[PDB]
Amino acid sequence: ATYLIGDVHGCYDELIALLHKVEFTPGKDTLWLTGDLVARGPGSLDVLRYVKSLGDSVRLVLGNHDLHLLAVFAGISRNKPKDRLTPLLEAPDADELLNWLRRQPLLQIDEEKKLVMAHAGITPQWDLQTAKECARDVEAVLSSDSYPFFLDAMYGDMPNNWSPELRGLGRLRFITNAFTRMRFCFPNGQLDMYSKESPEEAPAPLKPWFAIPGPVAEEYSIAFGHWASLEGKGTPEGIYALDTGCCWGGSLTCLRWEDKQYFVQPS
Amino acid sequence: ATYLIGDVHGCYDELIALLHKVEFTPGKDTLWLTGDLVARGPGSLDVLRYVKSLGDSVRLVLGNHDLHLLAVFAGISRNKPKDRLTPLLEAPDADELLNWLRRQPLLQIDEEKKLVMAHAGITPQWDLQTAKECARDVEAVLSSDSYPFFLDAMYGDMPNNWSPELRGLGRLRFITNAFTRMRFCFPNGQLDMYSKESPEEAPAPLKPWFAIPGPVAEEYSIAFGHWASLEGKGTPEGIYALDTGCCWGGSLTCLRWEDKQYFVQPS
Ligand SMILES: [Mn+2]
Ligand SMILES: [Mn+2]
Ligand SMILES: [Mn+2]
Ligand SMILES: [Mn+2]
Repeated sequence: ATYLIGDVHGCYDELIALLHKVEFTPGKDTLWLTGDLVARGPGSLDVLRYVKSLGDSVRLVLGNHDLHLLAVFAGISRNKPKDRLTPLLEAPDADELLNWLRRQPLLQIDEEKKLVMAHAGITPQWDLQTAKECARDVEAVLSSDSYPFFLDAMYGDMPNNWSPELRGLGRLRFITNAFTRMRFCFPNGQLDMYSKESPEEAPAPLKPWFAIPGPVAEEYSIAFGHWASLEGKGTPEGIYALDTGCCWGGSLTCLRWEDKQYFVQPS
Repeated sequence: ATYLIGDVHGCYDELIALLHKVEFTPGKDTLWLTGDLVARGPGSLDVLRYVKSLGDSVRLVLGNHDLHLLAVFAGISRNKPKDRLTPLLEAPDADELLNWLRRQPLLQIDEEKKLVMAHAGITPQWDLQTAKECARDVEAVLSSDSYPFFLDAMYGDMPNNWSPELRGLGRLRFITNAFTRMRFCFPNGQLDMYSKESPEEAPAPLKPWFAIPGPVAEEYSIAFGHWASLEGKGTPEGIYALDTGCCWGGSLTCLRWEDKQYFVQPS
């Protein structure tokens, strides 16, 4: 009755296959999506269409490729035709779908399941309180008339440490990086924005973020998925890596929460 | 014989393998290298040591990563763990190596072979004479005691039109970007610093620099290799894309000039 899927990437067929396999019913059931919905992969259009028709029985979280799509939709970036976003960008429907997308959250918290989902996870460097305020802030900009201006501003790499003093372009850059593109941390809670590899191929000082004990990880389960490289692997208890790289010829993974049962759809 | 090899990203093994395969002999042969000796692969240190030892038998042009390396060495830019430069930087002969690196050219001309090498190529906006001057001008800076000020200055993505009017900070950045970061242009030889994907799967007006008729290409053969996603293919007669992305899953490519024969070393 509660399912958390992981990076769909325009894999509409696979999504609906999994959803049918568990007999998902919008009435009784609820879907958490890790949210790299629209990438490398054919039916990005159908995914967005479907997901949006779920309404309240979907709890989405925005990811790097979702943000990128919005960037191209608003002319901040160029479409890379190999993303296969064109069908969706092309039409009748685009404004409807994309205005909806931008209004979607970056954080999802369920107090009773003691569960937290973000796309990349939660930096050791911040507590839930901070994570909550940072999600609200970026969400506010994304939901605004001036969203194209954020998207453009969001693009940097070079505040690496959270540091409550932080403000302006630096502050939002960091938060966007923490939520939507985080994998490796330096031994302290820093951010590496360049290596995308299985934990034990990573160069010298880089540990995976979840391997650095943090305040949220000691009261809450974390679910996430954008780190395809690690294949939902050597994560400690309470940490669920749902991105098993469906679009890369890997697989789409569903987890039934209440009984912690895994279901798997190949490509 | 004359050999020309593309980006040797710290892939020493492959380089020696490929050089044995042609029985490269520093006595009677000469090696042209494309730049980016030092990026992602495991053995930048050995790559640097070897090529330096070739003296006049080697014929180098600096790439973006060699400059970045320089920048890290001078404490101008932060070191990226992914680059794997530590063994090089920590080496007892680090100073000798890098101080030699600074000294290397950005442009190589041979009149008898009618051949011209630069890391990314030659702007359609440059005639040979200008390309010569700009190369000389940056080399003099790199060569000098005050080179870390330059390395700090190269940073912008733009002035992106050449103009003899250009002076100071703006002049050095353009020419640096033209030699070492160029890929796409506008119908009038203007530099795009943002699309790093292949010509076939790209945005509109932007045509690969070499697609646009220029004074040098009309009179000279051009060898380069920065454009890795170019995958070596789709070039006009007279232009030679040697970067096949060795540190990636790609391969190291060697061209003998007398012969226009290719020898390829997988990674
Ligand atoms: Mn992602
Ligand atoms: Mn993804
Ligand atoms: Mn390179
Ligand atoms: Mn390069």
